[PDB]
Amino acid sequence: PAARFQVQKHSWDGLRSIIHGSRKNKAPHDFQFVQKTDESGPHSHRLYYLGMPYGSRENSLLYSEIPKKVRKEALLLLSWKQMLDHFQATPHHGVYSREEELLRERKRLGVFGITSYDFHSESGLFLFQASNSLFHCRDGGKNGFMVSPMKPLEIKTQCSGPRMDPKICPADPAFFSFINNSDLWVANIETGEERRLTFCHQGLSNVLDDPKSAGVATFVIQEEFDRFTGYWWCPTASWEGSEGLKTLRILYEEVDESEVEVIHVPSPALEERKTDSYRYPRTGSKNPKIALKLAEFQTDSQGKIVSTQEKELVQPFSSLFPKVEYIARAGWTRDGKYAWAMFLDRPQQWLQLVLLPPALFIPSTENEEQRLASARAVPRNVQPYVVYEEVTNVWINVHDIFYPFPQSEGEDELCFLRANECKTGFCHLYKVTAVLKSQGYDWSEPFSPGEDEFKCPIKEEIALTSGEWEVLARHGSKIWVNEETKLVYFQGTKDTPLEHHLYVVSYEAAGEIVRLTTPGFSHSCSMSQNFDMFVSHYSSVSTPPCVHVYKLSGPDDDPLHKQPRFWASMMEAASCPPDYVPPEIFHFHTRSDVRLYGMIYKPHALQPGKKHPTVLFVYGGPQVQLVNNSFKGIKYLRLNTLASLGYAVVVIDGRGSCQRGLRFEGALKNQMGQVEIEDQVEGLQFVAEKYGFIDLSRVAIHGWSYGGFLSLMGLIHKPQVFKVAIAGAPVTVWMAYDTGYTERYMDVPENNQHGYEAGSVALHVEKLPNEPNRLLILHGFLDENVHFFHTNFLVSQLIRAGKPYQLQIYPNERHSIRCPESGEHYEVTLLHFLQEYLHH
Amino acid sequence: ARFQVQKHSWDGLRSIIHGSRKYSGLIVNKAPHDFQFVQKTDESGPHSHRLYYLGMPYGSRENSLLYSEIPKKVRKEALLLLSWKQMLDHFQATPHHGVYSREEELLRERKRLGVFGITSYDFHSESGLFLFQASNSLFHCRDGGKNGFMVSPMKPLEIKTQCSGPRMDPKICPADPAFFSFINNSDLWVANIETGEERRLTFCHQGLSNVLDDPKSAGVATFVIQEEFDRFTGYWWCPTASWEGSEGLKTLRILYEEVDESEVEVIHVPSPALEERKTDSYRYPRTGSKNPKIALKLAEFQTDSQGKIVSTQEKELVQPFSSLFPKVEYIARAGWTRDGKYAWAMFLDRPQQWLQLVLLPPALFIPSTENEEQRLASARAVPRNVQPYVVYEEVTNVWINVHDIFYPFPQSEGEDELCFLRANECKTGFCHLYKVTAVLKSQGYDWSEPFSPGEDEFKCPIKEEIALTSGEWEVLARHGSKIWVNEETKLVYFQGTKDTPLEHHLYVVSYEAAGEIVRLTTPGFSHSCSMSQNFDMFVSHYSSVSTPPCVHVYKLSGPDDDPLHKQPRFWASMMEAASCPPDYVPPEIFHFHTRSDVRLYGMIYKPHALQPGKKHPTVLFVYGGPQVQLVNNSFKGIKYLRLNTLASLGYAVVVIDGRGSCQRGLRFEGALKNQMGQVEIEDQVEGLQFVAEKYGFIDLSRVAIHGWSYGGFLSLMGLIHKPQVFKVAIAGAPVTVWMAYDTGYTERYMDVPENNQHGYEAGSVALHVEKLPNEPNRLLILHGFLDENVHFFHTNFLVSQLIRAGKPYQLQIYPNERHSIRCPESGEHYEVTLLHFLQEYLHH
Ligand SMILES: [Cl-]
Ligand SMILES: [Cl-]
Ligand SMILES: [Cl-]
Ligand SMILES: [Cl-]
Ligand SMILES: [Cl-]
Ligand SMILES: [Cl-]
Ligand SMILES: [Cl-]
Ligand code: NA
Ligand code: NA
Repeated sequence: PAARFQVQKHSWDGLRSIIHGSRKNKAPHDFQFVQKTDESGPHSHRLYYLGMPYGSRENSLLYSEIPKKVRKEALLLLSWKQMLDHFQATPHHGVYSREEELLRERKRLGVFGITSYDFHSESGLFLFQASNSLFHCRDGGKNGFMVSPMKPLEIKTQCSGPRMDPKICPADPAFFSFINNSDLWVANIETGEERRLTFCHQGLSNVLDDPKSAGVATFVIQEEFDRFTGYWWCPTASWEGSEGLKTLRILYEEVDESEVEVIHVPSPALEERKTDSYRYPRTGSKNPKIALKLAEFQTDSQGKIVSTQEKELVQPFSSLFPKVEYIARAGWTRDGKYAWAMFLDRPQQWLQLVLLPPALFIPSTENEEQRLASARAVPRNVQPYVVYEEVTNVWINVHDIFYPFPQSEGEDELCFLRANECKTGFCHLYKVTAVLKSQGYDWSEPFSPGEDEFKCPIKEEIALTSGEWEVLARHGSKIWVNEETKLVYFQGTKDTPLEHHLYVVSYEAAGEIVRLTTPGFSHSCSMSQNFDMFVSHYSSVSTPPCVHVYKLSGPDDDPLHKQPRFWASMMEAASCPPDYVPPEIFHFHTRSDVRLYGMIYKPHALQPGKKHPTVLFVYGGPQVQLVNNSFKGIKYLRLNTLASLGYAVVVIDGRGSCQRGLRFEGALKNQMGQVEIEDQVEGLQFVAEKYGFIDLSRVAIHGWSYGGFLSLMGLIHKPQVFKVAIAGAPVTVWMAYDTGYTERYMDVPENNQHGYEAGSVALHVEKLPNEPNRLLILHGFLDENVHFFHTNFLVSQLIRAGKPYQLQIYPNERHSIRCPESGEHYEVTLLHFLQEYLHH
Repeated sequence: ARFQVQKHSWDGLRSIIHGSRKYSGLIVNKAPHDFQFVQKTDESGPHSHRLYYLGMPYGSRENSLLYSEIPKKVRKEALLLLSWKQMLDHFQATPHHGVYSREEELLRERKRLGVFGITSYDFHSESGLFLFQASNSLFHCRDGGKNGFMVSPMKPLEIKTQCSGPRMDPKICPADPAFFSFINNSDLWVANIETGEERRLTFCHQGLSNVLDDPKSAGVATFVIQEEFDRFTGYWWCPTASWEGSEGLKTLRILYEEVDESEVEVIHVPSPALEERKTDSYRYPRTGSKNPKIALKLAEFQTDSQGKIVSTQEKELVQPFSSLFPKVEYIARAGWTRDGKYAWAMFLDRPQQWLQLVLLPPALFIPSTENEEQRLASARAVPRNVQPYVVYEEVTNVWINVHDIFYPFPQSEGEDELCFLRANECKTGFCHLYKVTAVLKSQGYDWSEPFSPGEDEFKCPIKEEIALTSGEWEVLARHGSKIWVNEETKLVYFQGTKDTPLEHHLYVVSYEAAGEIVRLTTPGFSHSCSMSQNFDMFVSHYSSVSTPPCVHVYKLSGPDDDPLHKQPRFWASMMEAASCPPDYVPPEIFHFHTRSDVRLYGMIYKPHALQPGKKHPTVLFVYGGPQVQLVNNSFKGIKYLRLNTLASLGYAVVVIDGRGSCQRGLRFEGALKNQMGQVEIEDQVEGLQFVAEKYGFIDLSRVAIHGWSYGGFLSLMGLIHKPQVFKVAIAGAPVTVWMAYDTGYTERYMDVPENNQHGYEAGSVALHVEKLPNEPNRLLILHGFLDENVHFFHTNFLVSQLIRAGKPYQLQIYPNERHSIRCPESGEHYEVTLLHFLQEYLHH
């Protein structure tokens, strides 16, 4: 038969040398296209973005000039121009305030420097956080275009502590907003006047007695709903009152975390031996009490803030919308006529999109007579409108795509584009027309509306897309709508679940879908609001990422068939290193006839007739797809390093993984751990049969977070398949994880005792090996996501069951290893564990 | 020539450890303790005494209040086993599931209490009142005195309260047992046990929502005082009543320490309810940082003839504590003279090289007030001849060990001197008893004038100082050791190491005509003794390396004209020794002289069934820090059974008491001053090499070093400084950075960081990780996650440094353990882990 390949044994310092030698940049992102309006000049656009070029040590604000003409037989590489002159945005040592540090963790930001900016195109104002403060600069508009970097200007404050989530006022760019000490503020950038708008935070010495915030996304909203803001500027000014003062409006979420459980997580300054306190809603326990409110302020001709007002719903949020647990998203119609919100129930099986006219909000007051007078003055024809409802027996994934069209005068309907997955089980674009008919309400007379009370008739609902593929509507994916040509641009998996592509379809006469991106790569695209050009950041399994600029070209009478003409490069693909070998993608059909995709890192310098020790690298949880046609060598270089030593590395996207529709991910509903391990084992056995170089007697299972959970599930349920498990930051008891994630997939513990018990690996330690050196646990001590508690509880159970274990801690790490020295130590530790204990 | 230990499966090692403990032949904490002898008052009856104590009898799961009857006569050639009687009828003292309040749990950690149930009681002999904590509350019962002696167990009576939260540190008022005191929410309270009336005396704690804005306490010993000075109370009853009110009222007095922890650094340690994922906050003074601000104050209250608490007063020193005593960092001890004429305190400076014993008359304390006019009136009224008296001062270039022995003789009226007994170590370098006479004369102070004390302010002339004991041995004066003084016979009973540093013995000497010292305990055992307050009998709790502990009652017998030569006569047993278990082989004690000619003691556990010409893998078991002696002639099998288990598998186990260890005088422990880590490893290696040469069965190529706390520190120091000597180290709860340990301990032995940068740097193993092995499987770190003494931070920081230096390590954590492993499942897992690590990695 086949010989068994033996990986070379190295000393510990030899393994350090291999890892250090193996490790012998952020592409342009967050694009703004600005048209240049001068016929004589050679540039059509300035393109603004964030990037870290090769010579730089941080992410900063950059621009490139897009030429009117390019040579056909020559590749233009655009110069990256610095907006900021010798400006360090990173604070000392890359040590952020706790507020900025935790936001960077929630957003998975690793790069130092400016990681976001707000831009007002008409004025050319840029507003961003830098150096523990707020800075601005101006380019374009009336001031003209810079040709060398400028010093940004610090915005002075009398506020104590961080100014978070800064945004420019759309209607009047003299104003911006920020959060300070859990309240919403505004300031005039020109005069330096600041004004507090909300008064939720009392500033009590005992923070636990001070549980309200305004304008803030709480922990579960940031970690599990991908929402990082709790306030939304009205895009328009209004002129109520006889004095002729200008009113500016902000919709905001007020939260009360009083009933939310408090946990303590060690702080990164280890020598201080202290914790930070978190309102951490564990599954089955209380989420924050929430409401939408309206903050208003008035300004005079000189830009002086004359007055401020908190307004609340004329009847309480909890009375109007009694089954709402979460606000997923909110915003405004472009005319400011309606605020809107996306509401979820606690089971996350029911979503409503609701219009809220500003007239439904009345001034907050302690005076009962004034409050009742305000309520009585709300016009009878003012109400919430539920313009869309999504219901499922699986779960609602929050999709970010909701595009309301402008209404005509006297028109009692709203037309909108909506991404909807629950209708067919695949996320698709629909054009929806809702009828807005006033029932007539006496808002001074309290009532208990049911769920259907404010429901709008649907006049029309047109599928713009259909089939067994997805429109991408999550984690930064969006649509772009050209109302002149009646085209919607979107990203999707129509060509293959392995590649993201840009497409265009008519929303007027839904028919042909045109693909605008190059097949054989996975694309991340940014479209000009003038629909004249777009950027694609793309890669393949074999080819490092590039960033290319395309001009949409051809007859204006045929907009659907505009050519994406390659125009210029912002970044050419790095050379594939000679010691990097891309993984190979495969697919197979399970015994139940489900198609699964996988990847295999073949042992380097592979010889026929030899079976190699194998690492099954697993994530396996919802909302992630590990296997796709994109470059893996930046994020997963360590898997190439394993293959270079003679390990085979296998990755399987089993049922529960994403980009395959709701029914595919729905397989794990209420039974997390169970179908995932069956698919991992079927995949491993398929790879062994097809490729013939897998030694099934020497398989390690390794993953982080959900992957750490499945590594332990593998050793517990399939101890004859998996010789060793290496479990990083594992979930070991689902009852210790949060509401937003755990309840979506598993229900509350009281409703799914069997599934919680079967899925909690710390309750099955009696099934873990009674042999030493089969189990290595790794965990960041500062982890605020999968708490170090999960590992501590697992260890407590291992001691009680009389089981051996190996443990490594990363004292200075949260949920991921960010420090290069700790990353190398982790990789050396893994190589050592495999060389000693995966071998017989 | 090289012995190989038999390799076992993990489950094989579990079976060996489980069998070793289940079938140990020994039982933990079976010894009765906290003895009170009461004479019986019936001439016809068969008993001379009732003996009260705490114990856990064979058919019980907890410590309760017990008694035994001491008979008037015993048969000479017959062994009386005293019947243990329950005082309390079917009473569970342990709270539900053995889960104590955070306050009681941490006090049990500071006191090293493992047993469940009643762990202490206060007793008032004249009334026969017992006062104790049980079941998250306060209970009492009465026996003897006016009530009579019970013949069967009684129900204890709960003391009702309207207080919120625990009533801690309860004490009976000595002058009037109708009254008792307790601490509630960091303030001093008193109550009438007969009427149920309660009264708050101190108003330090505001009860603010933010506890960090509420930093004052009264009557409480803070963290460093409990952990490093062995003091668990911050208040002291005046033993006498006074009648100075013009209304027929009786005044009772309590001296108390007020603390302000405002400037003390706050740290967070995880709570034992792991599932709550929370921490408790500690005012933890790290070395070099602020200790609490302290003052002695006086609480007074008046009672009427009905026992009603009529009025209370907080009084403070007429000049601030900080003005009168500007070099005082710590109050080590306090109390009163037996007549109540003076409060006294033992004061330490921050370097802990200067101790003062100071008398404070109650007239030096005036009413606390915000009214400046009333304060000045009070200060002007303090008599000119009222002052502090420094009656004794101890100064050293090493450090002051706090000795608990201070016995003031009551003064005569108009006598301007104080005679007292005092244990003093700094005078000769050995702890000895002195009879001292100080002269108490005032030249006068205007206490209304601002005060700046000179050198020798308040210092008393010493008229006489008689050494009652002397030599190169110690009177035991710490950690429970005390003297007993018979003022009728002029004899002082004490414990010491006069016969050998390997055994504690009971002795007696005259304080009148200091001369012959008589030994009352049997040589060849180490004794822990309790003397009757009538000096007619004593209890000895004793053992040897070969014989498990017993508890015996002795009668002191012979002519009343020759009290110094009263003979100890065996009377009865409270607990016979278990047999030495047959698979337990006692260690052998040896001594050797270092190359510097210092005598060191050690012990060896020989490999079981030793064959000649065989060299065995060896475990050096190490503590090596101050205040501990591992090597003495007492039974080690209850605490150190695991060392017998290692020897039964064929490991040699070596223990060395190196320089820095205790019971050898101040110079011997003083060798590690400002250089912790340095001399300790040299002595461990000299001992290991001595044992290898003398016994011939030590394989010096296969030596593991293992210890806990200071021993974990030295295990790492061994692997860093002597990597050719120590093949592997197992470091439990190690101190890895001295800058993270506390003021009381670290500054005593090492000074502050800013004064000893070189010593702190050299002694902090986490700053020398580049010297730890670049080979895997030579270092195992173990730590309790909940450790509030040696914080888990020490291990976390060591790991952080190991990662930065690219070093391998193995780690085990005990998520549910503080500084010691208390859970049997965790103890077994620890022992299995150690056996597996030695079998795989100490072998080639
Ligand atoms: Cl966060
Ligand atoms: Cl095979
Ligand atoms: Cl199996
Ligand atoms: Cl098993
Ligand atoms: Cl004797
Ligand atoms: Cl080395
Ligand atoms: Cl134990
Ligand atoms: Na999906
Ligand atoms: Na000593």
